[PDB]
Amino acid sequence: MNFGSQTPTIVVLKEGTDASQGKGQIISNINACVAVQEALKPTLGPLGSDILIVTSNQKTTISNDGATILKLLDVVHPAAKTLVDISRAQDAEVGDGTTSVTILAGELMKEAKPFLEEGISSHLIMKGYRKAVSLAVEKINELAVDITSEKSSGRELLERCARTAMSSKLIHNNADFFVKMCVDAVLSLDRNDLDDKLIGIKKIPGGAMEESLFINGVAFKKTFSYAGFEQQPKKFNNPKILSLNVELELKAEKDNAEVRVEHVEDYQAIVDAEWQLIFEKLRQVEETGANIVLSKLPIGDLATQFFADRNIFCAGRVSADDMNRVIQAVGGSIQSTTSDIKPEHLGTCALFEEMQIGSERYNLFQGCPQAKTCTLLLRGGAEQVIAEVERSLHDAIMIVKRALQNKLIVAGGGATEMEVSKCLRDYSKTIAGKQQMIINAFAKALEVIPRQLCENAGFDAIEILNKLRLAHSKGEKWYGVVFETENIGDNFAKFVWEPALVKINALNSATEATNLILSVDETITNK
Amino acid sequence: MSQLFNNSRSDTLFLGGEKISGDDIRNQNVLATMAVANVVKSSLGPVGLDKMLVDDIGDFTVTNDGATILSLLDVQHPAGKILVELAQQQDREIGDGTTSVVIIASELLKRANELVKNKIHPTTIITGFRVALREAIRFINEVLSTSVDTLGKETLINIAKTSMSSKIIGADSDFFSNMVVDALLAVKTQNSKGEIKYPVKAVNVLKAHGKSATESLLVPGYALNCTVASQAMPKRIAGGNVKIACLDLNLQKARMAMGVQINIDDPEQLEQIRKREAGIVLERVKKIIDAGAQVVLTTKGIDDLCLKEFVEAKIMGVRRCKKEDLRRIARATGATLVSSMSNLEGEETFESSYLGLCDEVVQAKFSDDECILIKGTSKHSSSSIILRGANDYSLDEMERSLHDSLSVVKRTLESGNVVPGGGCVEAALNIYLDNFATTVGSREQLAIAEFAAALLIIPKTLAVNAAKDSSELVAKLRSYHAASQMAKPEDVKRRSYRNYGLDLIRGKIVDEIHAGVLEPTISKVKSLKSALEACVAILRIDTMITVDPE
Amino acid sequence: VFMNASQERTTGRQAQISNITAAKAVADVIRTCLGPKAMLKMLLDPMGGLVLTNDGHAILREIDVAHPAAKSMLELSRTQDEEVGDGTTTVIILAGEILAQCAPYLIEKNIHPVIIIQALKKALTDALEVIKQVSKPVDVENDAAMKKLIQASIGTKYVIHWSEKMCELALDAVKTVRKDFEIDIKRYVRVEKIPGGDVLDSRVLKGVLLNKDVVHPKMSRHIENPRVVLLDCPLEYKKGESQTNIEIEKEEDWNRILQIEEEQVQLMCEQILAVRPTLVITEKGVSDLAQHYLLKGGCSVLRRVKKSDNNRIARVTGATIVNRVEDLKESDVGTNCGLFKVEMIGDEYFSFLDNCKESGLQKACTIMLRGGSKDILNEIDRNLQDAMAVARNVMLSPSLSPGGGATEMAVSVKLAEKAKQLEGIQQWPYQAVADAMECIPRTLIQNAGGDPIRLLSQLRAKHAQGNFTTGIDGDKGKIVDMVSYGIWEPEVIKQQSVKTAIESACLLLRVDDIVSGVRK
Amino acid sequence: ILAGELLNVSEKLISMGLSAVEIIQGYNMARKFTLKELDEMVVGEITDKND
Repeated sequence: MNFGSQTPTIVVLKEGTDASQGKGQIISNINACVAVQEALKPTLGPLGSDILIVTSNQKTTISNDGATILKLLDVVHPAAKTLVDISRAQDAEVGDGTTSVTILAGELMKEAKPFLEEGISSHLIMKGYRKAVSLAVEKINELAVDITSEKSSGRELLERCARTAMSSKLIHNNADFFVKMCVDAVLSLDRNDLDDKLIGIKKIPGGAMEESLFINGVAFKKTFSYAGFEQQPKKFNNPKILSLNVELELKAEKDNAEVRVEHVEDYQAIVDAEWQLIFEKLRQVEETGANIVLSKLPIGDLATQFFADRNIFCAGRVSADDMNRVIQAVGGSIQSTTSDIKPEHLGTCALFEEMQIGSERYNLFQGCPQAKTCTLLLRGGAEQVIAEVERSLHDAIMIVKRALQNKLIVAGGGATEMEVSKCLRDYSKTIAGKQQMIINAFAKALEVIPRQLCENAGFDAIEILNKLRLAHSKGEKWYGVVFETENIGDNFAKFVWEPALVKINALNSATEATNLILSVDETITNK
Repeated sequence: MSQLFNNSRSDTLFLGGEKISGDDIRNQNVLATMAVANVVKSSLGPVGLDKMLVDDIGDFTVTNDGATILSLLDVQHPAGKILVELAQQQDREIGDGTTSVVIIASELLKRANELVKNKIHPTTIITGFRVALREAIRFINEVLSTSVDTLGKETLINIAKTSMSSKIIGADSDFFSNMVVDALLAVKTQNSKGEIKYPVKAVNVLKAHGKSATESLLVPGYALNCTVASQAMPKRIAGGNVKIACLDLNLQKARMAMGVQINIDDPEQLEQIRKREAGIVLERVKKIIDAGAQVVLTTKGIDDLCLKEFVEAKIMGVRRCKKEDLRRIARATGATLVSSMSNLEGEETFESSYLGLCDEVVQAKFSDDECILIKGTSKHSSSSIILRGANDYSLDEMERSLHDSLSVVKRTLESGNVVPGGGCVEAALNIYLDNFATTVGSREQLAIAEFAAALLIIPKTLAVNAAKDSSELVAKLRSYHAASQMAKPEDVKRRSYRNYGLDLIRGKIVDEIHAGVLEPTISKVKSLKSALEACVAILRIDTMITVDPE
Repeated sequence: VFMNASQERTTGRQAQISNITAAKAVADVIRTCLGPKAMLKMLLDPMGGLVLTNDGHAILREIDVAHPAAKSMLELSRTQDEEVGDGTTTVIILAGEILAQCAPYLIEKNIHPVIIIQALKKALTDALEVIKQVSKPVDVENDAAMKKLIQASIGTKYVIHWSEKMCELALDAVKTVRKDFEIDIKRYVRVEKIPGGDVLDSRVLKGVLLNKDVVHPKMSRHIENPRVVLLDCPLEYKKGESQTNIEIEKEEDWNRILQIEEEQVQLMCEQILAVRPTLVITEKGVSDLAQHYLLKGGCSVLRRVKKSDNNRIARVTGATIVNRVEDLKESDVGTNCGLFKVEMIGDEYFSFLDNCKESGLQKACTIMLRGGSKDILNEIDRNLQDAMAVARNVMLSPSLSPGGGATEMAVSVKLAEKAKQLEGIQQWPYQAVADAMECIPRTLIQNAGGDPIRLLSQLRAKHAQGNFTTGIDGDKGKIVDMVSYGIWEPEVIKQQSVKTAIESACLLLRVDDIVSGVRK
Repeated sequence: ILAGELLNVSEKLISMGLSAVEIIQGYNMARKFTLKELDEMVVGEITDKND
């Protein structure tokens, strides 16, 4: 009945598919998250250390926060990708504490290791975390004090919160000059609409970081500078800024138009006709009195030759992201028809000057009190320092960005995690069940953030935690570790503050990331 | 848990393999520890299950003993050989607690490695383990229970059933209990001027597969595995006072010493010289036959030349056997082992004092194998156990199952004090060390507190293999033991608890005294000492250096 | 990497499932080897021979199965053969079904194996009592009762056509080896085979059949009363343990060396002639010089004899092996030899030694077999070893168990009744044993071509009311009673089938993980 | 899950010698009786489907 010879057995899954089930698969999934956590443990804290990573393209990138670190390396194991998602979600939503979220998400899996070795299946373990995360969020809202109760100034509120994010970065020593920049950057933006594209920082090789400047204007850099450049004055008093979406060229990007002329005399007319069509759009610009011409598309030679005698500056090939940043500060908006240009669409400013830095020339708009945008020009010796400070100021502006929407004073530097953990231990004593050991392990897992603070500082973490639990016995809040005085104390007197969106999202992301992997007891990988 | 390997530095160069330093060594030590630990976790406890290993030749080995499993595993990791040799040291000295000492020493390394990252120094961690161990031994002496008001051998019967658990003989442990107790009491001897000691392996283990394991017969005497030289010899000796001759002298045609070269100038001498070569051997066997020896044991093979006189005289011949087996035959029957036959005088002679005495010597055929059953010894009693099973692989497990039961009973009669088993001591040592170190405190309090929870791996592992709820049983063991530690020795109640718990069969907390599960105090001691030295040696290693072979 | 380990580790419930599936495939191959209608299985060995038999023992022995659990089923074949020799196929089929039928759980119920093992020990004890109650003792001195008992193992073999002749060969072979309790052994039974001939012409002849012709033409090939004397030493000149190294000074000494070698052998021949033996058997080679002085006195010389044949010759003629020629006496000379003759067959010569048949040592005998080829001889020899082993159980154990699948079904009925009375957590493993016992009589129906649904339904109903002897008919596939069926089987065969199958199942249930290729 | 267990419960049916022809007729007649008994067990009849 058989076809012939012998017939081997057919494997259910495709040959080469790795599939394993049981308690051994979850331990392998947790060890994948712990191994990734080992790299981000020393990075936590103002004394944390940077990580140097080189990809397969030999592109050097240095980032202290765990959001970009996980983007450089290509993650394979599925459970290790969970720590990458919480780092990118924390970066896009807030951007602060992206490393602390990974530390908390991996510590919950570490505290669940002795529970999985017991007879408790992972379904009952997730119930304790889902119950404890609901009470931990309510504790943060009760510890938040409104800033308007003391009737303080709104400018000094954003300054103390910005200096907190400057820690662990290269700005900590230079934060005197640098914090005064980003604080003034968010005030230029509208309180109703806050944008991260308008605060975009250009990378300028060379220079010093303390030589940076902050001006409400913008800089579109430069591309070509066609014939007629370097003759025009680069310093203007009160120029009229004009922007054009139409391209100025002589038969360049326009589609091919077949021209058939049956006469010799009529051929002379079509030659001079193109000269009249190009100079007609150029004449209508001079009638408006615009001293600055900007365009997204390239600018022809005859254009710049026309404005060369009139000193009017013209620079094309500007990116769309930069032009959208210019149209906000210049008032009226781009008109792509030269005949439809009206006087109210032109811009202005108190001073305009073009200076060269790092062998590169930049047009800087100055004296714009009504400008709703801002620019940041950063310098440095290494090109990696520029990318680090740019990402340092990026996460720093996000602190004052989220602070204007909701103003809440929340402790930081290990002060919040120790207060919430004790409130969970008093609630766990009345459970009298399996959740009693899980909540006590959840409260102990929240202590991991103060761990790396003392470990990276050189002091022992055993004596500090012993002094905390004795101090937290009586009612206390904001009480935490202080690196400068070397003694632990009240952080409220230290003025260091942190927004509420950092601590609330860190607890919800760590619990969501932990319950996702613990609910998977089998991993199947094809190919 | 080690990723990215390590960056090789050119300023640091050494011949052979690269040198790895830092926390990577202690992470690989625990990783190599959990590899051999997870193998013996499923084999622990009556609800545990053993594992199988293939020898690549098609033969396998099925055994529940953690020593044999680790012995068959050759570990290339330098620190991994410590736990492998720890199991071979455990069964050789005490003979019990082989699986437990591997799991205890594994948890000591997992918790201490997590403490090293806490910045506490390893020597402080080691100091915390040694100070807590000194007080833990004092607590073991307080919980000792001397056997009193017991009927007969029930004390040794209930203790022997504990070692029989977790192994294939656990279901038959009711029948095998009386065989093990009576086996070590028959080999009872005297040494050290009044001290009672027992021989190891003295009980012969014969493998015959057939019938059932519950029908295994206990022979009131020693049994030897050998085949008869000549099939014409009688296999059964009738009548009492059977004489057994234990001799190391083979009867064979033998060459003269190599330092001798025979040179003869006459052909007539070839007849007498060739005949005398066989005649010299005849003088030794002639005086033995005239003594009336029924059975003659010989260490080396015997040629058919001297086997002729054994048939006419109705003497049973014997051929090569184990040298250590013939010693206990002569001691039991009263014979004296003779390595070389000689007398103080320069003349050869044979004395009747070299012959043994017994009731009978019979050869019984079990399946296709034939063995000699010697019953009713005179000078000293002996015993033997013939194990029966479905296949020879089950008999290989029953041998180690029987050998482990002999070591537990051997240590029971040496020290009358015993402790309750089944996770009762591990749960009692936890709470005793919780109140401990609270007075000293300071930094050493954390290292000692982790040592108390390190002993909790034994009772928690037992509940996992039973497919039951572990947190329900562990919470009960901590409930009864905690509140009773402060009891004052009057008004009773109180300490009547805490002496029992963790019954895997019924999943309930029941009294271990009425259950019968007990463990000798010798198995508990020296188990934590050997597990400590295995933990101290591995924890103190900061850097591992590997040299490539030449 | 670490040690020798990992690769693909099978853990969890799939490790026990792989042990159940692999062990179940062992009984599926010989599943058609049970019953009187059972087929045959041809095996191909690496040596180039051929093994064709229906016995599960020889089938599972030559087949090479590589698997940790499946090899344990191969070892169960020699358990039934060496202890008894009958029922090797029944044990493998039963033990293969028990593992699947008694423990499908832990895939669903998640029952711990030891909990099942505790129920198997109580089920084995109750199964033995059921067999003892349904077993009716039979007289061992009845020749007519032993003939129908030997035909039990014959009914499933090819020799059933000769079963009338086969029972004559097996009864006289076991009765002769039996020594007066009544302990016998097959080491003295000769398996020697004769190629060609008629099966009806084959008969058991007392004595030892030698393949060697007489050495000298003047040796008498016909002797009325042969006298046999066994010699272990060779008749040649013994060189000695040490070198002689004769130093010959004069030319007359060298000729004396070669002259004594003729006289020294002659001296050993004169001592043999004292008892004037008619037939002299030497274990080692013999010189052509010694045969002359033995021929002058009437002695007969033979080729060197293996040690195995020397023990059987001493039992037939009552002779005692005498190594030393000088110690040879008339008391050790064998007597009462019926006939000595040599018949011509093209392959080899054959020497016959007949016993005078008229307590002492057990007598030895050889079984002559005339087949159609060389492989047919090996098949009947395995059939005789299975048929003669049945007579050994009835002599040691006069109890007689029901056959034809009635023993296994009688246990299944009693286990189902006590399963509801026991209750507890062990009711499922205890009741599942009755389902594995009814698979053996179910195989008899599948091989006969009947409907197992309707036959087994009426078999269980008629078992309680009718009698305990009701069983399945092999040829007709109907419901018959073993009383009128005329064939029965000893209890030792049924006891070894129940004990070995259950004790082996408990070993595979305790397996947790499997690691292959650790080291040698 | 249901279709996988219907093949698992048939492991005993085929082992008893029951042909696959009569097995199909066993599940077909049992499926028709199952659908007819599901209507009498419904206490949750609701005409709203709005609130």
